[PDB]
Amino acid sequence: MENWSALELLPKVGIPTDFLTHVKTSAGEEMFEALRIYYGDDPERYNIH
Amino acid sequence: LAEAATDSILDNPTTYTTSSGAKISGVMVSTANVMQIIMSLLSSHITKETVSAPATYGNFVLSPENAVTAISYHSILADFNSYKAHLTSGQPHLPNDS
Repeated sequence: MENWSALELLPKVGIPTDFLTHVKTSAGEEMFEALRIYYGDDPERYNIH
Repeated sequence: LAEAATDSILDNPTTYTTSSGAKISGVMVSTANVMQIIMSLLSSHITKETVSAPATYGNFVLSPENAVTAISYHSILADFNSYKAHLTSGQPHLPNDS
């Protein structure tokens, strides 16, 4: 249980949290997962690109 | 000897783990004689365990970014409004070997 989470500071910076879901739905969960792997966001499942 | 080694940039946390949650840190290799001496001398700390290891080799994966470079080249090279692969209906799809 974290001190505070990155999502909480998004409204502070000026980006609403619901916008993340907008991007996710726009990407389509296929290209989104491919890109999320590519950016190294999932250590359990990574390959050299 | 084990402590002095620096860790690697890549390390999958799910691979090479024992039956318990313990993570394997590395491997010691030596000739048969050295291993016999160690296993006799330090038998208390030695133990035989089952280890989950990668079943198969890793794959070649093509970076999603290089699609953007190709599309930029086509933007320069293709005829006026002749190129159409960059826009489509439905879910977007990059060519992949998954």
